Amino acid sequence: GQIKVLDGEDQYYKCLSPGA
Amino acid sequence: SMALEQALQAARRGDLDVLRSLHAAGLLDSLDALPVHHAARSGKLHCLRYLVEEVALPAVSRARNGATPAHDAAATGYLSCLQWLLTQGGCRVQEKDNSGATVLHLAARFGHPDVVKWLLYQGGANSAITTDTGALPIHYAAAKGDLPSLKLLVGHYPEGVNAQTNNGATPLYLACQEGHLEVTKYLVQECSADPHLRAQDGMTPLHAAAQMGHNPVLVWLVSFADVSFSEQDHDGATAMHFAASRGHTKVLSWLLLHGAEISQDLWGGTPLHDAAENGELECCQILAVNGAGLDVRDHDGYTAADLAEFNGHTHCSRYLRTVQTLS
Repeated sequence: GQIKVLDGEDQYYKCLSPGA
Repeated sequence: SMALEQALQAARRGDLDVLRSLHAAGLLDSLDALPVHHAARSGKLHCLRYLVEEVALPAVSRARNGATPAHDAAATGYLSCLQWLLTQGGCRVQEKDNSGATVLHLAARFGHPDVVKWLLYQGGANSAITTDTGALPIHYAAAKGDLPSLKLLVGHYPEGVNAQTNNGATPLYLACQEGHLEVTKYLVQECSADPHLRAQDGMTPLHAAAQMGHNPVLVWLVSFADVSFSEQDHDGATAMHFAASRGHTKVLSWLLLHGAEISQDLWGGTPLHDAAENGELECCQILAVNGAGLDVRDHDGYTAADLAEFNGHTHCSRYLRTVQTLS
């Protein structure tokens, strides 16, 4: 089976804190 | 583009002095965000206010994905900047980005209980709204593991407790998949979350915990939540299949020590077939020592050593074939 995700691979919100 | 980089950095550092400098010089990115976006990004309320009121930059601009500055402030959790944007600023709390996410989704997605608590009770935010994937704010708080945010969301919108995303995940499924045990206990004990509500592929929250190796969650569920480790997905795969197939020796061993059987799925494959097919040597050995039948054939006629051989896993094949010629 696959893992269930809520969002796509877009990085706009993840790459908003200094975590990218 | 010298102006862009300086404005974005001064806005992000909190440098009011540079901002009023650029501005007075009449100088006021690749994702289409603005300095209002960068101010909101790390809670520089003074720079953000100056950016909108004094320099008249709109605060309703949308980045490529439809993120306005208020979405930015909610994701990063800077409540004071979000308040100013919604009240004085000109942002409206029901605004959606191009994925359907409002500021309350983001606030839940990145775990900021204060931003969530304000949005629900003073902000007018709707907690019944889904993104395009079908996610409620409660789905984000559970997946994030944010139990304070989740608590607020259960109280505000209790019908979300058993709601399913478009691919069938409940908040419990997501908590179990992500290994958040405190959230998992709270949904089951206190909110009567159904633990048998399956995703679209037939997986239960028990399988999600087994698949991702979250033994603490799996143990609680099996012991205290009326879930049996004989649970099966639509292919007859058990928690032990998912653990073996993804190399989770801890889950696999716990299952085997507390009595779970080593069974074939609907296709005749045992958790050893799955371990061998994915080249999980340690799981192959744990299963072999716990008496898995090495010569059991699936519906295609293959033993576990066969599948390991076909998928290039030579140490798995070597081991299983030699353990069998030992007998």
